[PDB]
Parts: sequence; structure tokens; C-alpha cells
Amino acid sequence: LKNIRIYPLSNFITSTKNYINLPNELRNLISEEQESKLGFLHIIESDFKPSVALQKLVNCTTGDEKILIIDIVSIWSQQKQRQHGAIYMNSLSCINITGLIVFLELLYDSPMDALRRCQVNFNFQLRGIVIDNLSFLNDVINLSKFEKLFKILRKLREFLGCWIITKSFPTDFYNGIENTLVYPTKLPDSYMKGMDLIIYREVGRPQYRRI
Amino acid sequence: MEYEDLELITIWPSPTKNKLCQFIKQNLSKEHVVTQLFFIDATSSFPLSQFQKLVPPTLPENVRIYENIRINTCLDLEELSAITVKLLQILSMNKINAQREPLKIILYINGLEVMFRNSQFKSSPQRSHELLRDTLLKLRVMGNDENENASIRTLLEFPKEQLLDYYLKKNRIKNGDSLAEYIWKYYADSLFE
Repeated sequence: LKNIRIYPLSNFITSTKNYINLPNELRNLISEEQESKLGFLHIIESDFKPSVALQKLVNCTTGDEKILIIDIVSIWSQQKQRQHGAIYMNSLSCINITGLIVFLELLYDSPMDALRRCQVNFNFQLRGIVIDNLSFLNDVINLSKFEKLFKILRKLREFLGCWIITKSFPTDFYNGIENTLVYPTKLPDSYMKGMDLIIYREVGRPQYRRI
Repeated sequence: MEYEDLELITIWPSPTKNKLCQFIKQNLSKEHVVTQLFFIDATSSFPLSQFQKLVPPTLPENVRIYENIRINTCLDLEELSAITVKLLQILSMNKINAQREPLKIILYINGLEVMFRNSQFKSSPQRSHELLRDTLLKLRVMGNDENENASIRTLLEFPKEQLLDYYLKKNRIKNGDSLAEYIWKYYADSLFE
């Protein structure tokens, strides 16, 4: 009797976390119940600029909602590219993994202080964080750095409720110039294991596929 | 091609000497701004002869143009990294001094594939790629700065033959990307013919 659990239905339809809304281009990849609970999405694509699907994943705000775009590649935050529902981190202090981790740790500790570095009034809800491009952050040192990266993103989701979307290039980028450097991307399981959905875009017809 | 229309990083395949000269002339001639050309080359091949013909130093309206062109010979990625440091110092101080007219810098780099090759033989593939990456990402962030007192835009020259991926996409056996193709795919905003 003491152990009986009776839950109001309103518990099962209410969440403290934001979830990713897959665009039509990515529907039919996962279950119905699975899409309902998408918190971490990684996309692998060859495009330097964001593919249309990625563009749709972001710029998905409404009203006070904002997405934090950590623009390592200096694309999203270009003046001709900025959108109203985004906040941008594009800084020389955040184009390597050490600086990135420092910023995200500050965002977790003191969102106001971190967000002030993105030149933001705080009358809004932070819905998501996007990091583009993880391939630019690339022995066992990276497994540890990427594990640390994933752990801080997960803490941020727990505290702030934001979803997380990250992008990397396919393996062909890792071959290097003239193959001199020689999942279909080169990120540690330490990171990839944490993703709810991993999507791979192979192009003249671009096809989005689940991994 | 006007400065205001330049992307953060642009590839210019095999420009003719006359077109390069005219580009420089039109941009450094803009009134109400100070436009500078930093020409960084691995082969010391600024077309001085053609430039003097099209932009005679003996004409008054041309003096400032010559004064605002800076020439450097750069043999490897380590030297290019140092040059980027110097440019960022210039930009940072201009921005600071601008409140203690506007500066427009065109960074023009020829022979980046040979600088890369040189570095690669003196160090490693991994180190050369990381130095290339670090330098290009930095130049993008620099060019992307919203500041209106000082700006930079980067142009990278490559021979058309190093960009077959681009031309054939128009619409050959190959062992990976040339440096030009790698940059075209992963670092440059656009390519202008």
C-alpha cells in the first residue's frame, strides 16, 4: 500500500526539457515515440555550409525562444545569414575545444554571464544549442576531451532543458589533403554513444539516412 | 569585384595579370576609406611590370595606392601564421585607437599549396593540417567581426588545374583532394572565376 504509485496523466504529457522537431526531410527515420523524445542529434554531412535539413532543424523558434549557435566555422553568424531567433558565439576564444569547453562550463554555471558574451536582454527561453563543426576540434586525448564535451552538453540539457545539435564532416575530410592523413565520421564513441539520433547525409541526389 | 562584395574567404582561380591589377586598382582607389593590400606569396611573383603599366607610379592619384600595398614572401605555414598574428594586431589596434578613416584590408595569398607542402616536409601531415586549420578558422573569425572601423577579407589564388573538382562539377583518376579542393570544400565561402 505504501508503495503504490498513481500518476496523473498530465505527468506523461508534460516535460521540463525541449525536444527536437525533425523536419519532413528527416521524418520516417525513427519511431513515433522516439521522435517525441529527441534530445541529442548529430548530423554528418559534406556541406561546409549547412544543408537545407540542418537549416530547418535550426531557425525553428517562436516568440521568445532562442537557439544558441556556436559558430566555429563563421557561417551562421555572418551578417547576411543571421536570423532573429538565434544567439551566436563566434569568437577566437571558442574555435578550439579547450575554449569551447570553457564557454559551455560558464554557460552552465552562469548562463547570464555566458550569454552576455554573445552580446545578449534576457527575456527569452533558450531552446537549443547547436555546434558547427565538431570536425574542426579534432590520441586518447580527444576521447577524453570529447567525453568532457559530451558530459557538459548533457549537464546543460539537464539544467537548462535545451536540446543539442552538432555537425561533423564525413570520413573523407579526415583523409586530409592528398590522403596524407590516411559511423562514417571520425568522432569517438565517447561522444557518438550519447546521441539519440545520428543522421548521415550522402549526396546529385542528397539522401538523409539514420545510423 | 568590390571590397563590399567579398566573402570572408574567396578562391580566385588563375587570375590574369591584367585582372589582378584592375582589381587592386579599383579597390585601393576607393575614397573615404583606407584600403590596403597585403600580398603574401611563396614565389615572389607580384606582377610588378604589368602593375606599373596599368597603375603608373608617376601619376599623382596613384602614390597612395603603392603606399598601401604590402609585399611579403612566405615559404611555409609557420610564416603565414606569424603574418596572420601581425594582421590581427593591426586590426585590433585600429579598432582600439578608433576611440582613443575606416581600415579595409585585403589579404591576398598566392602559393598556399606550396607553403603547405613545405611545412609538411619540415614537420608532419598532422601538424601541417592543424596549422592550416588554425590559421584559416582564425581568418574567418577576423573577417566576420562586426566592427566597422577595421575589416579584413581573404582571397586565395590557385591555378585552375588544382580545382578540377569544381570545373568538372560542370556539368580523371585522383588520390584525394588538392589543397585547393580541400579549402574549396571545407574553408572557403565561394570561388570567383
